Amino acid sequence: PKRPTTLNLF
Amino acid sequence: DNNFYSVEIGDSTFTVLKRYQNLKPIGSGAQGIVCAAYDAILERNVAIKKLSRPFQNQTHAKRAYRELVLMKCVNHKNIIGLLNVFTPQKSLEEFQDVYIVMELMDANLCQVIQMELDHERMSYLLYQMLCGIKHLHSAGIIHRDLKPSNIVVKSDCTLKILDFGLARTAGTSTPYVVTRYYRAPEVILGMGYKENVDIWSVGCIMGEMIKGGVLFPGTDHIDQWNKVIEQLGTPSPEFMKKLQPTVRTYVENRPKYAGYSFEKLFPDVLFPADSEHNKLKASQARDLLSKMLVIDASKRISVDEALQHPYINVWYDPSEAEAPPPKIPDKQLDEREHTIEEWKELIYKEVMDLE
Repeated sequence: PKRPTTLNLF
Repeated sequence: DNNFYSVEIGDSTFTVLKRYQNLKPIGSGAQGIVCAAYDAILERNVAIKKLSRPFQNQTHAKRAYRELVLMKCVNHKNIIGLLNVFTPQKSLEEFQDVYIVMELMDANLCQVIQMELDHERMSYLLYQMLCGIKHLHSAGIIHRDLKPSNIVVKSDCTLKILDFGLARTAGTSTPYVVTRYYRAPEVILGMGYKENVDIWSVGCIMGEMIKGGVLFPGTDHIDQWNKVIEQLGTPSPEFMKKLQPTVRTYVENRPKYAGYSFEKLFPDVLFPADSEHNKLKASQARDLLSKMLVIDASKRISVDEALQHPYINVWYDPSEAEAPPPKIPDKQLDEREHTIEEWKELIYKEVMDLE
């Protein structure tokens, strides 16, 4: 279960 | 020619270090307008909160110095990072305006709540929220005022906390300080607060996140109450008899309620499809919400309970969960009153160290 490294604020 | 310079941002002036230019504004904090800027030197984006003559008031001065100190002694990768203080004036004589230079997060919750999240993302954001929260808690400090407009995230999915005018140890020891919606009943119906007040917010915030909109809205401070117990349900007699009589009279008078079950409160139709192996279940977040969105302040979850919790522990890193509390030099404590002027000193005093 990997921590996410992106977040989208499009 | 000297160390500074001014720019006319609307009906405001920023006089600030040449090293910082190109100021757009960005929002107001508890009591200062804040401005986005370029750091010439560091060659990197900053925030600058200016607080106009904060010493003008027992309100201002108190809840400003707080920030000062707090900001400084604070040390955790989930709080916004202070990068500079200053004042242009010559001395206590001349003194008035402070500036605070901080890191510039990409955005803030308001419009994270907007998109639909994968469990993991949602969870992570929460995760961190709490870890930061844990931080000041671990130092006796309570934020008192967490909201979308107070949480900031970075496009890698880092997340931090803001503004420390509000933060302190328990009480009561200040009426309509906190933001209407995320007011916890022990506040709504001013009974006095303890540190798992912060948990409540997290609930709404999370709720809001899942919900799409404010969890308990409410048109006026009083109408709030209803909204809470509409969805959550009329609290126990055992709760009641703790309220002040004056107040309870009314509360009891407010019509009885079952409230909904968290499931109907938050159906799946809102959640995303689920994880690989569980822990990240819809039921589980519900089960979180369930232990945070609790009308009773005393029958509520802790943060270390919130971090034990299944939906959260999946990312559990103790070097994030349990690093040292910050150190507050105890000459300062978030309560004691001072003079019309005594304050002006303290600040300039506290500013002069930092800069």
